[PDB]
Order: sequence, then C-alpha cells, then structure tokens
Amino acid sequence: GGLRFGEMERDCQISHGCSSVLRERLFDCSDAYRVIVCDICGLIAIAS
Amino acid sequence: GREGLIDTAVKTAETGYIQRRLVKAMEDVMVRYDGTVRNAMGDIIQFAYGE
Amino acid sequence: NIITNGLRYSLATGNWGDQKRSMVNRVGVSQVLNRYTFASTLSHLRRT
Amino acid sequence: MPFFLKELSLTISLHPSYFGPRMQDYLKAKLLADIDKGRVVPGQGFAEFE
Amino acid sequence: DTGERIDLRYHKRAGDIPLRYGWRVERHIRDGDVVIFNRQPSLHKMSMMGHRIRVMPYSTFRLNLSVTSPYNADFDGDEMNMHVPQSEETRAEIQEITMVPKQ
Amino acid sequence: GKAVAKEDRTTTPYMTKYERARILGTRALQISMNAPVLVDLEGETDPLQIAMKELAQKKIPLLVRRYLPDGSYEDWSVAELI
Amino acid sequence: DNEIAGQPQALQKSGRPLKSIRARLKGKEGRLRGNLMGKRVDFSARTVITG
DNA sequence: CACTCTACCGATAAGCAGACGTACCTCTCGACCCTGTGCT
RNA sequence: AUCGAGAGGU
DNA sequence: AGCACAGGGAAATGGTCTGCTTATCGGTAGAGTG
Repeated sequence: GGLRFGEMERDCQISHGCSSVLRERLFDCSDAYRVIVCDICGLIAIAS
Repeated sequence: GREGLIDTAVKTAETGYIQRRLVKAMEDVMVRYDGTVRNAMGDIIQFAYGE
Repeated sequence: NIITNGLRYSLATGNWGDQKRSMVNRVGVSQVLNRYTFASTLSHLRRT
Repeated sequence: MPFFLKELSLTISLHPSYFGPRMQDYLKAKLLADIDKGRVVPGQGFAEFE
Repeated sequence: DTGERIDLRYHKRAGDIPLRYGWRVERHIRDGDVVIFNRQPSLHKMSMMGHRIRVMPYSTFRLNLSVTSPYNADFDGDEMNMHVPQSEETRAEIQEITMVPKQ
Repeated sequence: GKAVAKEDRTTTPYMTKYERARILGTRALQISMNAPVLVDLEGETDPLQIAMKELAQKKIPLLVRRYLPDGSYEDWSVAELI
Repeated sequence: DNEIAGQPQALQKSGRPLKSIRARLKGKEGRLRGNLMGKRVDFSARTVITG
C-alpha cells in the first residue's frame, strides 16, 4: 500500500507554494480519473 | 514524572487540534501582485504584508 | 449451546456480554496473552 | 441558397515539438484541416491557442 | 507513444528494444535525484524538505545530523517518508523552493 | 479581463521565486518533450539543467500573465524580468 | 442519515449501525478528509532513519 | 378628562436539547437467528 | 475483502 | 415425528458553544371608568 499524504503535509506544501507538487501528489499519483460533463446541466455525461 | 507523561499525552492532541483550526482559518490568505494581502473572496486582510 | 457459545464468544472476542448487545457490552476484557518474553507474559497476567 | 459569413473560434492544442518559427503556419493548416497567445497547460506542456 | 507499457522483466528480449523520441523510461532513482523528505507530525513548512539522493547499502534513510532539528527527528526509532516527484515541473519546484539549503 | 499596457504595468520588475520555479519547470517539461532548444548545448542531458542554462541567457520563450485581484493582467517576458 | 436524534438506528444484521451516506461523507475517514484533502500516494518509501 | 384593568406586541432571559475532539505507522484477532415444512 | 476490537512505534 | 434448511423473523426490559422552544414581564396603549 501507499503512504498517506495527509492534511499537515498538504499544509506544508501550501506554505511552500508548490502548487504542482500538490497536484501531483493528490491527483497524478493517487486517484487520477477523467469524466465528461454536460456543458448545459453540468452533470457527468454518458461517454463512449 | 507521571504528571509529566500525562501532560505530554494530552498536550499533543490539544495542540494538534489548535493547529488544524488555525490553518483552516487562514489557508486562503495570500499576497497578491499589487502588494495587498487578500483572502479567496478578494477581501483585503492587509494593505501591505506585515505592514 | 447457550452457555458454551456465550462463554466462548465473550472470552474469544473480549466483547463482554451477549452477542446481540455488542455496542452496549464492555470491550477488551479478554486479550491475547503476550508471548514475547517471559517478563511480558508475567506482566500481562497482572494487568488492571 | 443562403450563405452566411460568420466569425468562429476554436481551441488548438499544440505539442512542444512544434514550438518554433513555423508555429503559426502549422496552426492555420490544422484549423483549415479541422491567433491568440498560447496558454501553456500546467502539467502537460501543450499550448492552447484560441 | 500509444501508451502501451513494456515491462522489461517479463519481456523476453527487453534489452534489445531501440528507443524512439517521445517515449518514456521509468528508470531507477539514482544518485543526485531530488525527493521530498518528511516526518510526522508535520508541524511547519520545514518538515517537508528537498534532498538529493545517494543510493547506498543498508535499509535505513541516512541524513545529515544538523537536519534533524527541523524534522524534530532522532535515531531512537523514528521513521521518515520519502516522496519521489514524477515530473519536470515538480522537480523544478522541489529543487528551486523546497531544498534543504534554501531552508 | 483587460490586458494592461506595457507602460502602465505596476507589478514588480523582478522574477519571483515562484515564477522562477514555474518557468524552469515548464521549460524543462517542454524540452523533455522535444521542444527546440534556444541555447548551445555542451553535452547536458537533464532537461532541467538545459532550462537553467537557457534562463541564465534569458533564452526561455515564455511569458508570465500576472493577474491582479480585479482580473486585469500584465504579461511579462521571461527575458525582460530581472 | 442514520445518526438522527430521537430515532432508532437502522441496525445491521450483525448488530451494527448501517453506514449511511452522511457517515460516508462525515469524519476524518470520510471522503472529504480521508480521500480528498488527504490520500495514499504512489511512489513513496518509508523507513527508519539513521545518521 | 383624571384615573386605574386589562390588552398587547415586544423585549427578557430560562432551560433545553444538540453539536465538537493530534499526525503518521506496524501488527494480531474475531465475526445471526428462528421457525415453517418437506423429506424419509 | 469488509467491519469491529486490541496490542504497539515515533 | 423430529431435524435440515431455506423461508420467515426485531425483542423481555435495563467540555464550552449555538439555536430552538417557554415562561416571564414591562411599557405603553387602548380606553372603561370617573
């Protein structure tokens, strides 16, 4: 299993000012996912 | 010594909660390119960081 | 099966009482004996 | 035969390999096959042109 | 280029694969690579700092003595975490903002 | 959002440390994806070092769109930034 | 919401309260504190430190 | 046209309940019931 | 796998 | 006629903080009386 990147670590990276570090740790390295949203109603669409 | 140990074991949690509360209150306050300190709503907190 | 299963369950899980009142029952009355060192076992047998 | 002259917009993503003097010729051909300042997409490196 | 992932362990002829521009190689982290290093609880900014790798024997994380204070760390059993940045942007941020000397 | 004129710009004329980190990271990422290098290479293999040496010569072809709190913005060249 | 005050909880067949949507979203282990503001991350090592 | 008995919307607090709680990590150990009803 | 309980580490 | 075993089953009683809901209660305001 992976290691927890918690609230305090997120705060530390915020005070550092490293926006891309947070984006990588919390999106690209944990649970990256993609959805299609409807521009009219703003809800996830049926995408093939 | 027992009192010292108890104080440690309680103070750790007390301060952890305090710090989480503090960070949540001021996480959005940032220095802007016009020199002012503002929060995420654009409200001016200071007109110059640290005055 | 009543007495047998009840005593077995209470001593096994430590959940102290009926199986159906798990939340209201006391917990941790029974603990796996600590066989790491003779002294640790002696200590575990005398714990309050 | 009603023909309409209209102004339209498109968002072109361009690979960094094309980031040279001939960038604008490539975009026009891609627009024809399928210019604003190029916004470099964070985390990807492409450039978005409107 | 198509996103397919060649596993060099289970590819019978891994070593004989010419590389083509645009591909990626997940290469072992080597000496001099930049990583984030931290201890919990992370009470302030200085608890996550950038370090340059030195791959070396034995199973412990070894670090300079004077860096213990910002981590509030000592060697009586403390365990620390290491995060490897996975992009050029993240590497630039760690190296240019977060590094230990800058701190 | 309205672009501010080059003469009316009021933001600092220096590159901020955050701007420097972002610029180096973005240029290094573009170089790693085969972006043409605007500086002579002496055998460097790390895209980040290539971007650093491009920066030293102010050869990074990037802008910084600094946003003011009201939404107006100023475009600063990496070359003209101090 | 299974933590309604003044109502009987919707128990489990194993004598446990059901996990309601509010319970899934609530708490440190909920979605917004255990899965969104914090996460388990890839490409991370951990071990003992020596000098 | 001096009075004093009830109508008022106010404010007063009153007791009420309901709502909150350091971080990260390692491991072990235990996990429904009751009764209809066909089978043989 | 999930859930609960307990023992521990800094 | 007594138990498998899937169908049919929920029951004897054993910290300070805010916002709502109630009693309390003046300060006038009608006038009801004079």
